[PDB]
Amino acid sequence: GLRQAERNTEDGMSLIQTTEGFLQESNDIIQRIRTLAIQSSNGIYTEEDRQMIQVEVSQLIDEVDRIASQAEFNKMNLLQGDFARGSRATSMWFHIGPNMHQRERVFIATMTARSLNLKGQSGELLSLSTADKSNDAIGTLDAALTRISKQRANLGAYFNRLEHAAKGLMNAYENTQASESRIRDADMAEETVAFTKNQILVQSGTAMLAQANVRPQGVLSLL
Amino acid sequence: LMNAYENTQASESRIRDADMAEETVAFTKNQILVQSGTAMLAQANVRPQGVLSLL
Repeated sequence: GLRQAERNTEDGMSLIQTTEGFLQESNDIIQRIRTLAIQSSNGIYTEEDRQMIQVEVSQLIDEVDRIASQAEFNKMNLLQGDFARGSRATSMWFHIGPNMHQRERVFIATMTARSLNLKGQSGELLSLSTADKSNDAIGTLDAALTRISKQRANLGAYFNRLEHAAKGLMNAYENTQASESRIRDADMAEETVAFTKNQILVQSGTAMLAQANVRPQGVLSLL
Repeated sequence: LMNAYENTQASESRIRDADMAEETVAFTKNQILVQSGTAMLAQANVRPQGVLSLL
């Protein structure tokens, strides 16, 4: 059971690594969008400049959407939040114990542009086409960055507790194997001397039988 | 994608790859086991010749 649990923990932490890898470039692109928007705050750029920068801005958000829709670890999507707080479709479980009841839950939130507030229900992305709306976009990206920080902190705690559990499982594995050796294993160092004692006694007894079997011929001399 | 590739091989490494120490120890244990078992069987084969001493 512990041998099962250790590899289950390993695959879970691999999943966690996949999630944080998917999170890193999203954080990078959000920071890039923030820098571009802050540059757009300058008043020396006319409206067509803001529109043409918004072209690649919209490209960046749709690329983030592509990342979210294409996230995959074990042929299962993760960034769409199938296992959020209010997840109704299904639930994650990490069987990290030798018994069926030892089951641990791990949750992941929705990482879509709607959840990142980059777009509304209609799907239209952040306008940013004017300096007045440029300041408004700052709060949205700050909220997105805070949400990403919360997600990375959650995954950090996840993998830290997971690796501590895996180390504990490995130690319990080795100690339990040592106990099994103490109980069931027969260190042949005593069995060899018992062997030799018995395998000397056997031929001593056979020799005694051999000398005993010659006794009856004595009466024949009386005849 | 390249970061995902790196993480994906990192994940794969713990399914099929081998960490040589924890099976070379098992192989050494099995080798000493087979040597001991062969020796014990060989010395066990000579048991019944003692019966012919009665004959």
